[PDB]
Amino acid sequence: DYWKSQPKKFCDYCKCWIADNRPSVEFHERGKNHKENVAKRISEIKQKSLDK
Amino acid sequence: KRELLRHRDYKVDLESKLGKTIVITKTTPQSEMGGYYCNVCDCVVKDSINFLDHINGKKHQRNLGMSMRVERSTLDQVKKRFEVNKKKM
Amino acid sequence: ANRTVKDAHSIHGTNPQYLVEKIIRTRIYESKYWKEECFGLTAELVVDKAMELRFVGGVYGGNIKPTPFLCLTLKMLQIQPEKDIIVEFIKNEDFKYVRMLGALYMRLTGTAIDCYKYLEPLYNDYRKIKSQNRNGEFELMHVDEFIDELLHSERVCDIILPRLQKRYVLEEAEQLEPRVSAL
Amino acid sequence: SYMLPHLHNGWQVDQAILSEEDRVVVIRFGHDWDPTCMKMDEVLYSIAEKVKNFAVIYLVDITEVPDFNKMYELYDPCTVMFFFRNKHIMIDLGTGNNNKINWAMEDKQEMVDIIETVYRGARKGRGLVVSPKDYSTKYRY
Amino acid sequence: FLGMPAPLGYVPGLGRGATGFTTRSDIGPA
Amino acid sequence: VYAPGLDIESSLKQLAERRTDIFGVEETAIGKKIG
Amino acid sequence: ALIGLMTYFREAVVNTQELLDLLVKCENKIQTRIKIGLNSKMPSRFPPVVFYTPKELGGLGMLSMGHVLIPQSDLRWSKQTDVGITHFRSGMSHEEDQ
Amino acid sequence: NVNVASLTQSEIRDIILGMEISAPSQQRQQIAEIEKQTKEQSQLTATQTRTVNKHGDEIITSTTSNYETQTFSSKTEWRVRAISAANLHLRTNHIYV
Amino acid sequence: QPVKVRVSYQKLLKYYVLNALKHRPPKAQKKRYLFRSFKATKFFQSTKLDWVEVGLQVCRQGYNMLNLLIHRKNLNYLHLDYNFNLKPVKTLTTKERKKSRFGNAFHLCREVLRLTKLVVDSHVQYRLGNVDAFQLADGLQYIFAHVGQLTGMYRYKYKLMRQIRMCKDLKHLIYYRFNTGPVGKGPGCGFWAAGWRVWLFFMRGITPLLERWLGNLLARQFRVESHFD
Amino acid sequence: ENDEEEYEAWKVRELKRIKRDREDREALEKE
Amino acid sequence: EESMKWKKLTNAQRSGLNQIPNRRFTLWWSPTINRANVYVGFQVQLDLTGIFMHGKIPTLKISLIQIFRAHLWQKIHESIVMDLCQVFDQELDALEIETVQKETIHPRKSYKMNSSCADILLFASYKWNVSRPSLLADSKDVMDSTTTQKYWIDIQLRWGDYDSHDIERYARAKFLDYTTDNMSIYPSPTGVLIAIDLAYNLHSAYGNWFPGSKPLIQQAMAKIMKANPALYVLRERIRKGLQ
RNA sequence: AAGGUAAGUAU
RNA sequence: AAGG
Ligand SMILES: O=P(O)(O)O[C@H]1[C@@H](OP(=O)(O)O)[C@@H](OP(=O)(O)O)[C@@H](OP(=O)(O)O)[C@@H](OP(=O)(O)O)[C@H]1OP(=O)(O)O
Repeated sequence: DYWKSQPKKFCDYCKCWIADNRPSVEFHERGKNHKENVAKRISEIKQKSLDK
Repeated sequence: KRELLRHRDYKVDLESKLGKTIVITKTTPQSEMGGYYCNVCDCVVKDSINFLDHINGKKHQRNLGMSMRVERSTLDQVKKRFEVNKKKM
Repeated sequence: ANRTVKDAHSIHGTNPQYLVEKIIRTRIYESKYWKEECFGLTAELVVDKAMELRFVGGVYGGNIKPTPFLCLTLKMLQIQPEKDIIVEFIKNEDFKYVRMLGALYMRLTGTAIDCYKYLEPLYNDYRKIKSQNRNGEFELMHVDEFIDELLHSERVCDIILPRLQKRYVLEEAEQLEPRVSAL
Repeated sequence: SYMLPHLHNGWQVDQAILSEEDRVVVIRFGHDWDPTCMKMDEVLYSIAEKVKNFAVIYLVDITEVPDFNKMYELYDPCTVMFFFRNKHIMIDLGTGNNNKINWAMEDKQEMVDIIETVYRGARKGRGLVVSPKDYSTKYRY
Repeated sequence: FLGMPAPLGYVPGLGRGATGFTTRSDIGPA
Repeated sequence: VYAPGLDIESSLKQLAERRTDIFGVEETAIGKKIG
Repeated sequence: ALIGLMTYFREAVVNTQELLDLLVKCENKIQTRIKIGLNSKMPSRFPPVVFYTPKELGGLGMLSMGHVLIPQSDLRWSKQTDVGITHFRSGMSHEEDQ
Repeated sequence: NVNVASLTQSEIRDIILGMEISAPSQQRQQIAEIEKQTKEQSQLTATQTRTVNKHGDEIITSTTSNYETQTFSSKTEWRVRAISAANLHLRTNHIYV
Repeated sequence: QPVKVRVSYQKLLKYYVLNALKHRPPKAQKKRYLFRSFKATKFFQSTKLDWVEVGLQVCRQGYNMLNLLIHRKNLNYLHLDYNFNLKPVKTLTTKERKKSRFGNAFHLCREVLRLTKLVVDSHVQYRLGNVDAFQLADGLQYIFAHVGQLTGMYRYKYKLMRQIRMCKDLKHLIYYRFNTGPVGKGPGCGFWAAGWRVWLFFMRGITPLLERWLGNLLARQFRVESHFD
Repeated sequence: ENDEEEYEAWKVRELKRIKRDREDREALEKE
Repeated sequence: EESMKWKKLTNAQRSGLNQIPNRRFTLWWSPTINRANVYVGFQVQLDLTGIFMHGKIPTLKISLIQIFRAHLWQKIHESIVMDLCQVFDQELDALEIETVQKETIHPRKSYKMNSSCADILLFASYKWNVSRPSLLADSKDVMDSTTTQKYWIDIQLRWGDYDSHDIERYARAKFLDYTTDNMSIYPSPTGVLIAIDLAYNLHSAYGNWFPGSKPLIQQAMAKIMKANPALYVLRERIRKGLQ
């Protein structure tokens, strides 16, 4: 009767929590939103570096 | 420049790949993944009903340079359609 | 699409498609036949699909599944055909199902005058047809029986037909000639 | 009721929700003059120091700040909502509304336990936590 | 920050990506 | 954790404005501020 | 509490009609407490077997000072044998509710 | 049929003592697979089947979850019969003429 | 006479006595007329119509108002039929059936409109020639004597058990004063005045509550001994 | 064969339609 | 539960830990509380499971989630189907089966109680003689109704409550509903539907039968129920939850 | 009429 | 991915 919580992964780019297994992680990463967030993060990193 | 809606002259092979198994890897793009895919709208749909909804959607017709408006038919062409259909059989 | 065409006018003070119950309309809109062969249909395309009809009926099965006849009826309600188009559907002689579809549309949207002017002359047809029951079973009836149900039964093919002024009431005011049967 | 910090516009509420990354943002939506809100605010004031390690409490006037009335259905005399890392953490209180505490509590330990449960569940990455106590009844005998 | 005024043209709903909820239909201005 | 002193005073002033069953001379409803 | 009361007033309860109504009311109150602890909505009918079964068999070991009927629909059970499945009932010959 | 080099210190102690590291049975091996979540389950295979939705509409769906995907290698399947017919000359040497 | 009609007599007398005791003289007021002020504004016009036509118009307008209320949060999975029965178009999910929740006021208004639809439909059936005048009267009497069966008003306001019980008592009184002598049991009693009065007196008191609820919902905007410390 | 059976069925349907018309007229005649 | 009784815990932690006795009590009597006769209302089907909740019984729902973790329902259905596949493979010549095919199905096929498809497809070398539909226990088969060359087998799992745990009635209703509706599609009209009551360990089968199918499948299903691995996992999980 | 919403990520 |  002991409750074992399934591991959860937090996607920093999308700021969302997903299940920590290969299927869910790969489905999230393959999605359009994750790719858009990754590209936006890269652009923001470049902009911050240039501003600094 | 949105052309009026037209009927699909071709049937959709919803049941073409029944029973088949498709192997998908990380490298495989959306083109060859399992389910239904439309290049016109570049999307993947894993249902027959949802694929029918998609190909009947506004965005899919818009990507075809088309509009959801259906032209109002005329009497002469309806009568000619009757005549040609009667002649065919 | 799914909505009524812009140029269409209201029928019986409501939307033309609203003559069918919202339950049945929702079931038809979600049917495979409607999404596949009824995405875009003009009068020509409706004529093309009408001849492929093999039976007349409403919905069947435990879950509400519409027949192609009901889907075509709802499509013609959606995209309004002119009255002469309905008459040409009725005037058809080779195909019984196209004439029945036209008669059903005339009963649904036509005036009480039209329901007797254009559908009563169809009593001369006695061609055998197949009708699908609500249990999915098929039964044989005739064209005249379907016309009689259209003119006298409140619900035909799982559709509550609009009210008709009774034939004797129409005859008394003498705006419609009394029906003279062939026999 | 008056010793707690107040937020005077919707932008302040958004910033307060956004600012705290490691603490639960407990925000009470209502009016300082409403007796139910007075009870709830007294309860929150009694626990404000205790839960300051993992919770921060703010009060918002829904007439001065009406920017969340339609959004959060703030049409009750008192309402307490929980946010953690810019996410509204729902709680299964057993009242049928899992989004807020729309009544006034009387036990400090009750509210502290609810705050702790929300904090733990939100840290684990959950959008809904189950309250340690059910509120389908008032336990009045 | 407390005391600071709201910037002009700021919507307190979508400014932080907040999502609302509906418990019932008899509550709320349509 | 608690509000500053001037903020406490302002909050109490708002409460007194909106609570005429406790403060003021004339007594309006519990939530009203006109009187 | 109930046996402390009853073993004390063993002979005096029966003539005390106000106590009989109080015992039933309190028993129903605690049964309602258990029921609402189980689910929020009240059951239309809740079997006494879950309450009055001895704790050894998994029940609550409840003691009763009231008139509680057990529906005959709650006295039937079935077990699967090799030849088939056989149905059994308790209190046969169509007796009244136990 | 194991190498002594790969045995760990705890395994060596168990061997020296009477502790028995018994191989799990075929039933026990199946139980462990069912009891535990699939190891690093990879949905590398998509299967399309004819199903119905929650509203009773026949639908063709492509699914990748690795459930109801076990293959039954029957004695009639040609893959098994191919290796069965391999080395068939064994039955040829011994005959009942 | 049977026990039920005697209890009917006693309950009617109880209602009469309670009304007599609880009577208070009307409070003095300035004469303000709602319909006269309707005429003052430009939004209302006056005409003369047959009562059946106005009944159909009011039924349609109430149906439209309820449909506007139902599809307020774009809840497209709830369908209101023309007999004022709220039914789902599909098999609703749990969240769907939770968000499709209406208060007791909405359902009370729906059942009130359902009663009006029943009355207007009976009158229309009389006007269409489908039913006789005696049949129309008997149907109207059955409507008011069986509001608890035809409509579910008591579910959303249990105080209507008073009106329902009063209607049952009046039905017993009129039937046992009516089905006497050569006249036996069965349909055809008519004499629907009593239940009609009862339900109109219910409406004169239920009107302000529904007015307030509808006004709040349709608008653009939606002691010492306890907290003395 | 098939044509004769179809003609018989059509005649039966016509007789039924005549009977239905007579019944419809008699409905107003009696009332 | 014993170890945490003597550890430093907050009030919320201890309050959460006092519910395990209540969870054990609720799941012990679950076939009685979780009834449509007891809790009149709509049913909600538990996700990943064939269990219907007749009311929000979170004390029972939480403990039912543990028992059917790691897709236990799907694994049980798959194991039973596979075992029947081996059973029919071992009897190819005696039963005149030309091939035994395990049909490809939806991953959630065991979950869908609205309709179902065939699980195992049997092909005959020559046309079989098919009996009228009858229960698994029944032995009076005329065995002369019709003939067929394709035979299908349907495996149904259910979690019966106290009132509804007649597995024979369930099998009869499921066979007469799925084979006569417009939702369930089957390769051939003739086939058998096998229903398993996981909450009561009752098994039955209703449908047509070809010569030798019923006598084999009787002890086949008996042995499957006695010694299934996934069924054993379910039994052990229930025992551990019940202590 | 309720106290019977899993929280999601994808399309 | 589709609906107003
Ligand atoms: O309210 P009750 O006195 O029980 O009336 C019911 C019944 O009513 P229901 O349809 O609600 O069951 C009929 O009354 P009406 O519906 O006709 O008003 C019937 O009346 P008749 O047979 O006289 O037409 C008869 O009432 P009565 O006692 O006057 O015969 C009968 O009563 P019982 O149920 O007591 O037989």
